[PDB]
Amino acid sequence: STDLQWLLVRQNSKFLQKRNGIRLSSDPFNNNANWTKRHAGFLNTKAAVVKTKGDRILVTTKDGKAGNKPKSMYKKAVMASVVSKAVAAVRPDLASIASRRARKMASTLEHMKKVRAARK
Amino acid sequence: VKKRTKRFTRHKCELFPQLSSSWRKPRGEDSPVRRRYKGQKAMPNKGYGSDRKTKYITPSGFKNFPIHNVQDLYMLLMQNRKYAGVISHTVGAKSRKAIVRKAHELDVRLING
Amino acid sequence: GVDLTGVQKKKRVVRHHTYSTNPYIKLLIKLYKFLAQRTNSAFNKLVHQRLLKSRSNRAPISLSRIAVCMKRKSVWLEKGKKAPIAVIVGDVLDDVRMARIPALRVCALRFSKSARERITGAGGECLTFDQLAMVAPTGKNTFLLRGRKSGRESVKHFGAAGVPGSHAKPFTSNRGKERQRSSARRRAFRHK
Amino acid sequence: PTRFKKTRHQRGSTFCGYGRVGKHRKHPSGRGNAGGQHHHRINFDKYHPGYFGKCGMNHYHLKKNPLWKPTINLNNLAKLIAKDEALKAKKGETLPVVDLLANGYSKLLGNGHLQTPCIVKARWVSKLADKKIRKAGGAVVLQA
Amino acid sequence: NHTNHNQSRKNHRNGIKRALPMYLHNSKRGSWLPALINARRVRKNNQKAAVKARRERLAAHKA
Amino acid sequence: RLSGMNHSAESWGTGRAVARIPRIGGGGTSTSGAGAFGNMCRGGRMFAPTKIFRRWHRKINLHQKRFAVVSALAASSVPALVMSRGHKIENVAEVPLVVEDAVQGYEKTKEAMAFLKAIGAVDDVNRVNDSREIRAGRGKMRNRRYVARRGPMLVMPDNKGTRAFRNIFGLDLANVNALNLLHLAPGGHVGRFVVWTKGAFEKLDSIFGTFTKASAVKKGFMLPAPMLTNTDVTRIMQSEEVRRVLKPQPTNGFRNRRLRLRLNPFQKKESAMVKG
Amino acid sequence: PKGKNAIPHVHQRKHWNPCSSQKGNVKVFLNQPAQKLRRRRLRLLKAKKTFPRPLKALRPQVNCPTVRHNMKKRLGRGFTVEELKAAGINPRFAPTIGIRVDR
RNA sequence: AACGUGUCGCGAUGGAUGACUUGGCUUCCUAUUUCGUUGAAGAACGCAGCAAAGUGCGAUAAGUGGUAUCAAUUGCAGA
RNA sequence: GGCCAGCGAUCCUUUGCGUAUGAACAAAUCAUACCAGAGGUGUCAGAAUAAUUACCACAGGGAUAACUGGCUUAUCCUUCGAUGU
RNA sequence: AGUAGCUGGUUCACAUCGAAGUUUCCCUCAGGAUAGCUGGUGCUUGAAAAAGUAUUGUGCGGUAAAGCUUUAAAUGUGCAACUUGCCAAAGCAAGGUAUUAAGGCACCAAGUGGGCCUUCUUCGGUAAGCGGAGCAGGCGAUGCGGAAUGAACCGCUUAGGGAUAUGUGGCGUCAAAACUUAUGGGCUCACGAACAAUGGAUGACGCUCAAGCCCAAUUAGUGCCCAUUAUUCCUUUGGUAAGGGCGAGAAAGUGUAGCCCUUCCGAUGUAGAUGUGGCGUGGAGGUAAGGACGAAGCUGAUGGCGUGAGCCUCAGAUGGACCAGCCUCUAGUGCAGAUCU
RNA sequence: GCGUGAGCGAAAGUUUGAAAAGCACUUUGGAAAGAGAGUGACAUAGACCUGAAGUCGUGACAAUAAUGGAAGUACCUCCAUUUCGCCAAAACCAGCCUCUACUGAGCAAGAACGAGGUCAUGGUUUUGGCGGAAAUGGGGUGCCCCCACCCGUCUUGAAACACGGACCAAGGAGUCAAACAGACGCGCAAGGGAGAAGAUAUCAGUACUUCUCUCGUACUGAAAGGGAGAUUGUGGUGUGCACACUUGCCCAACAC
Ligand SMILES: [Mg+2]
Ligand SMILES: [Mg+2]
Ligand SMILES: [Mg+2]
Ligand SMILES: [Mg+2]
Ligand SMILES: [Mg+2]
Ligand SMILES: [Mg+2]
Ligand SMILES: [Mg+2]
Ligand SMILES: [Mg+2]
Ligand SMILES: [Mg+2]
Ligand SMILES: [Mg+2]
Ligand SMILES: [Mg+2]
Ligand SMILES: [Mg+2]
Ligand SMILES: [Mg+2]
Ligand SMILES: [Mg+2]
Ligand SMILES: [Mg+2]
Ligand SMILES: [Mg+2]
Ligand SMILES: [Mg+2]
Ligand SMILES: [Mg+2]
Ligand SMILES: [Mg+2]
Ligand SMILES: [Mg+2]
Ligand SMILES: [Mg+2]
Ligand SMILES: [Mg+2]
Ligand SMILES: [Mg+2]
Ligand SMILES: [Mg+2]
Ligand SMILES: [Mg+2]
Ligand SMILES: [Mg+2]
Repeated sequence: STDLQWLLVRQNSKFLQKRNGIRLSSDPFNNNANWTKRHAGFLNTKAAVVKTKGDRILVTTKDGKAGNKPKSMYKKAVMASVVSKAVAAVRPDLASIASRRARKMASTLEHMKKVRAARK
Repeated sequence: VKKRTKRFTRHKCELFPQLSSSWRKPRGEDSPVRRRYKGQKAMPNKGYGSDRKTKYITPSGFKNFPIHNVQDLYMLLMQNRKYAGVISHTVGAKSRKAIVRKAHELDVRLING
Repeated sequence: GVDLTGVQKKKRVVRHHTYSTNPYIKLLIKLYKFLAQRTNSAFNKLVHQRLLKSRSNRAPISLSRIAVCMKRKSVWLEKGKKAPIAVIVGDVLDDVRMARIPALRVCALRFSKSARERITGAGGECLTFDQLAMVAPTGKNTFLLRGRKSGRESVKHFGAAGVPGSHAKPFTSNRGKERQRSSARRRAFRHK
Repeated sequence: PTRFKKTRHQRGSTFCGYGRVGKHRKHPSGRGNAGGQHHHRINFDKYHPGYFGKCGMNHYHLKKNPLWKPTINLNNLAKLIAKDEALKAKKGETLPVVDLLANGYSKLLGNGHLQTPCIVKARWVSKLADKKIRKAGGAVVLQA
Repeated sequence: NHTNHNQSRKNHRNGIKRALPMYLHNSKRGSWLPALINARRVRKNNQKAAVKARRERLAAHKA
Repeated sequence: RLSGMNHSAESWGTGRAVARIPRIGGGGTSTSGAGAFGNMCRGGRMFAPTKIFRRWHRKINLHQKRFAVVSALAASSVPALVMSRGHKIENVAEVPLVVEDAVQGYEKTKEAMAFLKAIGAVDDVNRVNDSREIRAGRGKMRNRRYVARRGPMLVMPDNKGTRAFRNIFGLDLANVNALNLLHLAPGGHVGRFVVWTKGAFEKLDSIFGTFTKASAVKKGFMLPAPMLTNTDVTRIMQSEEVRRVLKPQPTNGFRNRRLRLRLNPFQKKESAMVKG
Repeated sequence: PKGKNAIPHVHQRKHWNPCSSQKGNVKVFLNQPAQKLRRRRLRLLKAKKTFPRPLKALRPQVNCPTVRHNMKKRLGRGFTVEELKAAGINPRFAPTIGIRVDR
């Protein structure tokens, strides 16, 4: 189970980034890069992420139904509480953060269009 | 607002060029410093611990977090008001061009950009 | 600026975390730490602290000694009361000296392959603390037990042998080396 | 592991736990068990009381192979009998037979409550074992 | 030198431990024997009636 | 055996304004009068000279050695642990990745390279080829000059499979009949990526046995029983069977007016009494 | 010897150790594995060399000596002349056909 | 003021450090493996076009001869 | 036993006492053992021990003399990796 | 590499606790062993067998004083709150149906085993900064404040700081405070202010209706100053302490950059013990990453972070090619001191 | 190299560079050398990688027992951060603090009103000042006032007229083995474990196993020797978690 796995990868894993004594996750699927069981979605039976996808917000999801078939264990879906509505569809507790990342993904996307355009 | 801003220097580092300024706890019964006579240097102790919610916080207000490449920046994407990437000293000026125009696009702070 | 005289001597030394490296103890402490705090039950508070003990202080129990202590407990139970679960925070070991045992329902960290088979040969369940929590979240008619540790050969060495009251076992690779004439010996008995 | 020695902890604390006074020497008393009858007398007498002296008859050139008589109690004969074979052993019926030399035992001490009969087959027996073993309806048969 | 200084201090650190309670190491043994032997005869009979008593309670409890 | 000590040396005694360390004798040389033998001196002895009879090797109980190979295979069945330890498993069709038996029939190496892309393993083999560099530190002048990351461990049914998969760097090969915990858990961390062959996989309980059935090769070995029948404690704690049993400003009180009026409700009825 | 510790009898009061002063008396087994191969190579090197012939010659089933072991039935060291006679083999012929003899 | 003190910038003296390592140490192995009155090991003295040392050699003297190999040796010269 | 002090390990010897061992077997002898006393360690919880060194030596000691100041009227506080009578 | 009960040295930090110089024994007296003291680990359960204290009740005592070797203190000190013998016999006997405070037990182990001073009591000594004890407290191991100065006197004992208020000691200057206060009393003319010889010591000056002494005081017949102390506030750390909770965060958690918050108590410390998701070094198994757009190394009014060991960044108008992170393994791993090399 | 000798016995990295391309030529000098020039990517790479400390020279600068602590301030800051927010001041609320009765004029005596103080107390802003620079912080240097006995050491006692101590760099000291023990981790458990060795597959490793052996489950006696259940089950009793039931059973554990 995940209770056991997390207690295995907790002291070390590819994803733990214990730098300067600070501990952030390199995990693709973590939302706030906080090395926590709530978030370590690579580990969780179910998981949700709200990364950008070329201007578009992307909301990768991982219902457990796929089980252990990594090639297809994760299911993307491109797309502001609506994204949170999708993420809660799989992980209800992740949603409050999944909304707030999903926003900050938007301000980043707006901020960089301002920056990428200003780089001209 | 720090307890002590001074280093806790080793006793008599100033007389002996070889001694590093780095702290060693004094020993010897007769050490003026461990017997803690009032005119002497101080020793570090738990009481000089910094306030614990302002601890590790650089004057920028960010906690520094080491960064080595452009992928690390996303470790700070969602907590960019809490952590500030400090790019490692040995990343190339090459790669730093890439970390920096990307640390700009993401709104993450960098200590040495 | 305070009398502290006799305060430090009253400080107790207790384990507050397991030294066990075993992941499962830690999922098992994770449970009963929770369950001990979130329930009013004193059973969860015992299973939780014992679970934090040394494997020294978690002595194994004979299945022989469960069958004894259990029937001795259950024989008095009023008819239509099923017997208590026999929880132990330790290993449960088979006993050759008791070939046939009652359909016990023992619950322990670990079972010998012999204990587990004799336990199920009697038709008794050999359940873990996981479903102990799921069947007796509270220590409801659990019968928490401990394995013995006085007969442990380490404690046979406690004290001196040469001191008159004592029957400590001297440390010796050579049994015949410190053997002694009846005349020369410490007095066996002595009042405290 | 050198990491874990308290050698490594007290790097910096000048006397490595041996004391500023009363300095860590060499052999502050003698080598080994020196003064077992002198300045360590209180020590051997407290802890190793029988240590000095002689107690009995000598046995020049002891041969332990001839002396080899390992024992199994009645209470432990389930260790040898197959649990499957041992399943039904009425005293008046057929019994599991248990050669003890095969299993490495020589005498048969008659300890606890045997109750399942067996025809134990062993070199030696206790006064109480052959009695108990019979009262259970089993039988020791002497072998060598 | 024989000063007894710092001794009652060093002794009251862990207190003067008070003596063992009478209900503990209450061995007889070196007691005037003839009484001691009759006591065994009674205590052994207490045991046969204690066990005989529990045998009663169970038979009574089969009801 | 006799380094640092290969000199004639004697302390010059005391009364010569010199430390009593032994001094190399003779003359006409730089080393004459030089201190000798002590660990502190040049050319002198090391503190505790290293011995050939250090405990170099270890015993491990045959059972723990087995408990471990079991636990590290079971740890490779779990994709979170296996991607956790470093492997790029994102293209992998499934974990455990068992694969057709004729994968060991390959002769040419690029027959095998075609195979690795098929099962998606090549991204974790690229992980290795790229991970290869000159070792940091001294180890490089000690025949350890190149370090590279562990990649997928193909596990053949038997010895006949290897050839094409030799040389194909970053692809370790393994034999089911001699699985090595040094390879199953590189770094001592469980979770390696293993490409089981179908033949190597089907006989993997013939080797290690069941919880209920002994290994056919490892004697009376039998898989150790879980300490927990239900290894996710958090699901129990949140279970309805378990939820049912759960247990469901002034300082100065004398002079502060509101504080005193609170401690002593009658105080205002008393203060009214005070007027006059 | 301060404390309950068993009286130690560590027989190492001879100069077994190798230092500047002594060539020690030490037998490490660092070549144990290499030897295991050497023998293993050499037995295989030998069986190849004498293909038809059995790797090890016929040996008697003998009783073990004392009461501790008389129950045990170890491999012996060559047959009795009376055994070889009764089997009809010739005792000086027997070794040439791989049967161990023991006068 | 001067000297002297001190900070900093350069520079000298010094040779740490770091990187390097055709060396050591240790382990293991292999074999058609064990010197000499048929002059051994050791020691001496010598031999190169310029050669002191080291190496190689022994008045056939940095080699003669056999074999393979090849186009070099190389400071200069020389074939 | 004569109140209360009047006495002593291990090893060994020795004496007693009631069977045990001398291990291929057996008896006798011898020896050993168990067991209980005795012989003694008075340095009395128990090595078996003469001087000398100014020819001397080493490790230390100001734990300790002379000396050197102090105190007192001898102490041993400073100093024995040296404070010149 | 003889041995050394002796001498000298024995290298990171921090946190948690923290001694002994005494008992018995030893050809022991510069050393051991032993016990005590101390740490660690627990165990066991929670007014269990709590108490350096009284009260009450009940014993004990023969020192001071007394007395002429006897009565007798005070301080103490103990304690308490059916079956089977005896009898002549079944009745007796025996075993059975005030304040405060978490108690006890085990294990392993260190240092220590030169103590010193003082209080009071003594003993020896002509006396001593003398030898010996009893008691307790101290120094040792401990500062801080005060006595001008002082190891042990006085007060107070100690995390990093601020306010407040004090303690001993002061309030003429030195020196904070009576900007030399009193609308207080006496006394005093020359000295006066707890524990023979380098010139010179109420601490110095100086003071004299005192700035001295005794007494009392506090604005006057209508106080002030100074502590590492107290109290309070902030912060830290520890608690094997008490609870609550589970724009970014909300981790079921000993320990980290601590899951979060709340409250409470503690904090010194030599020898010593222990802890530490404590620091740091060479190497290894892993992982992750970096480097000719410049690795290591080195330099540094390069700042930043951390109580700290230290880490990090900046800058080299340094270098020229290797290498940091993280978990695991390892060790020839950390140096101002050895008349060290 | 040393010693009559037996014997002792070093230091030394040619690690310039990719290559010698190893500075021709001009110029001064008797020369060594210097100034140019040249090579090379670099010659502060020059016969030499790096290039520390300490020491020294020099320039500039601040300055006037040492060091040191505390706190400021002066000046400087190739530093950090912040601002285009920083310094202030006032207010409000809370907190906090300070500033009759009896008696025969006194106390051993109680509050009230009023006012003040304060953010190094909490919350509420307001208002101004400053804004290539400002601002806070750090750093450096000096000063001021104040505090402050050289460290290590054995020792009751060290600033000692006690020992060791000129500087710096590199090195330097609880190690390895083994036998026990306790504790802690792991494995299995009335068993545990192998060792030597073998057999195999592929690499002194891993995997595998026979047979044994070993510690343990039984102890005791000098020894011959003997060798432990109770009246389908805790030997009893006392005290004893948990649970059960409104006392039972008591685990362990101690005691008897
Ligand atoms: Mg037992
Ligand atoms: Mg210390
Ligand atoms: Mg120690
Ligand atoms: Mg000692
Ligand atoms: Mg001493
Ligand atoms: Mg013997
Ligand atoms: Mg003494
Ligand atoms: Mg050397
Ligand atoms: Mg050398
Ligand atoms: Mg030559
Ligand atoms: Mg004596
Ligand atoms: Mg003296
Ligand atoms: Mg010393
Ligand atoms: Mg303390
Ligand atoms: Mg001494
Ligand atoms: Mg009298
Ligand atoms: Mg009198
Ligand atoms: Mg003072
Ligand atoms: Mg003043
Ligand atoms: Mg402390
Ligand atoms: Mg090394
Ligand atoms: Mg500087
Ligand atoms: Mg070292
Ligand atoms: Mg250079
Ligand atoms: Mg002295
Ligand atoms: Mg036993």
